Amino acid sequence: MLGFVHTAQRMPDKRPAAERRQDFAEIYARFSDERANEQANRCSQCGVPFCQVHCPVSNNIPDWLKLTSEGRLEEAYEVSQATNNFPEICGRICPQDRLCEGNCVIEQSTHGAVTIGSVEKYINDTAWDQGWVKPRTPSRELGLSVGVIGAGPAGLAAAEELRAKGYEVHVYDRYDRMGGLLVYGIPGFKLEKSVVERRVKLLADAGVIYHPNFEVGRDASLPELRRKHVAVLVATGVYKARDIKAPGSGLGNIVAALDYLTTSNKVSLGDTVEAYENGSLNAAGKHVVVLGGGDTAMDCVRTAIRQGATSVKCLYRRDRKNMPGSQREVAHAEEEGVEFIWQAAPEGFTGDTVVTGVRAVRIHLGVADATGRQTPQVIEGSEFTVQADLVIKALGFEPEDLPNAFDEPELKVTRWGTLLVDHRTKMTNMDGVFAAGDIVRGASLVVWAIRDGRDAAEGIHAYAKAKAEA
Amino acid sequence: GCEYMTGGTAVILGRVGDNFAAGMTGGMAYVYDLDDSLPLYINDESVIFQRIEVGHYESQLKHLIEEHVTETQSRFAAEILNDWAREVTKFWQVVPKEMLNRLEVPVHL
Ligand SMILES: Cc1cc2nc3c(=O)[nH]c(=O)nc-3n(C[C@H](O)[C@H](O)[C@H](O)COP(=O)(O)OP(=O)(O)OC[C@H]3O[C@@H](n4cnc5c(N)ncnc54)[C@H](O)[C@@H]3O)c2cc1C
Ligand code: SF4
Ligand code: SF4
Repeated sequence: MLGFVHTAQRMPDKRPAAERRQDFAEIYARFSDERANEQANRCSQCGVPFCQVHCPVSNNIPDWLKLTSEGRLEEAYEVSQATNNFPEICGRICPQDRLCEGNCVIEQSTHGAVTIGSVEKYINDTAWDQGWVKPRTPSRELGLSVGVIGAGPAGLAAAEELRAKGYEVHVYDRYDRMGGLLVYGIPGFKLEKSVVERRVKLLADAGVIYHPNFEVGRDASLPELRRKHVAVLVATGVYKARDIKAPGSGLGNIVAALDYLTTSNKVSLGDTVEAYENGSLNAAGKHVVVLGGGDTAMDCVRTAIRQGATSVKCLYRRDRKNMPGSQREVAHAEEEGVEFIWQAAPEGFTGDTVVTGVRAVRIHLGVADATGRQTPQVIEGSEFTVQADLVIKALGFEPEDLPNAFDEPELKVTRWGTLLVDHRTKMTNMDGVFAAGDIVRGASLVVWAIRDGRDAAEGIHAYAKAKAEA
Repeated sequence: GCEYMTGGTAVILGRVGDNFAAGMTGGMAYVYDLDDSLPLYINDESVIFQRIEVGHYESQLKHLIEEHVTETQSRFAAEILNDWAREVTKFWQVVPKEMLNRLEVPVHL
């Protein structure tokens, strides 16, 4: 069942940029059945599977690969979901060209990578489409109160696992629509809002109680939370911003990326807010500039070209190769009709309380030293002005203030602002308080949150039983 | 340095000593100066120091430094090579006063 000698790799589908630039629908239609039999057969069932080592959740890929190559989709779906929760979204969001589909031995031999992500997506959609899906209710419910702060992917995964373990968990978050920033941060252009509501419905079906539209920083305090429950898991996530203080900043028509994204995509999907027409977050057909090079900037320029017609540019200080996002994303963006500027940084915001333009310079990167860093140096040779009326300050995130501000004068964090947890138990400095998600590691991916959530749930169960032993 | 040299090529990166190229007869040299302090050191009896203008000698020096950085894995030579367009103008070319008319390639425009 090796196959890859003769058959050639081919992605499922790709809608051209003619109709894609207008709608918010997906770009990838689902995968065909004969294509399923053909492309799943393409793998080599490589001994010592590198695809498993590099996968952050470490799920048994070649097993269901061979299965789908032979059929038998029931046990295939079973063995696929036995190890990784949230299979559809994790499969569709993973930057596979660098995590799992970037190390398949067939790809190192330049033959092409096995389309593992599409196989995961397809095997998890067909399985749901024919009712082979059920919640996980615990038999002989033990009965204990546990709380989770933050309904991100990590919190939801830990909640599902603990509900399967035999506990009673409560979900605290700040938004009305549960499901982490998946329903607010991630754009629908890359992840439609059906799978998330489906999975959160399945969660609620298992017997989990939600505490929607709360503010644990204001509505209550961590001592009260711990007194109400037996163990608490803080997964509040990161939501702060890093801005610049260039000459002429802080004036009108500048804004962060997260708010513009969430409102002008998700709340316009719901048709409720007025800032889409009241605020400047609209289709100003003149120009748009976006600072930063992370995936936030990529999704920002994507949704900017989607929402109305404009001419957009992007400014980034590093080079194309050190960009953290997926190179398929920048390829799609260039196909949509965006313009990129490499190795440049903004120095001034010229305007009259309204942004008229941006004054920027060009930098150069020397040769990397022993540690692997390439120091940047300004050139001064070409400092140019770029015309636009709105700039988007997408410069990443950083831990908010957690110890002092949120709840606890007794909470240990490092110089980064993030707190510390044990590599074995994932228990914080304070007893009964565990951590997981992106708070401990910083801005990371979804599957990392999933792995941390699973480990945190296991450690929570262990510690709870050990404490109840007395 | 290069005292009484007669033929070949000598590429030098960095500061030079005193009385450089004293009694030079034939050949050609290149020097990577950084502060225009070369005229206070070189001996101008029978040699002349100028700048590179012809693409042929530029390509020759480029290939020499490329092979050098390929050989010894030196990071400083790589830092020079990556900034070739900017750092090409700092190089001084030292040519004897005897090959002004005998060179196959015209050294002067
Ligand atoms: C392809 C791709 C694209 C990505 N795009 C983006 C992007 O555009 N933007 C981005 O930010 N990340 C992006 N990421 C990163 C990813 O979304 C996050 O790293 C990950 O979702 C972190 O989730 P989490 O479980 O740590 O919880 P988070 O998603 O970090 O959020 C934690 C939860 O706590 C809630 N919460 C926040 N404050 C409080 C509070 N005070 N009290 C109680 N609850 C609170 C939040 O509402 C949220 O539900 C992307 C990742 C990938 C792979
Ligand atoms: S990812 Fe590589 S090693 Fe794993 S099954 Fe596919 S071809 Fe074989
Ligand atoms: S999507 Fe995630 S779980 Fe699936 S193969 Fe890629 S890295 Fe592994």
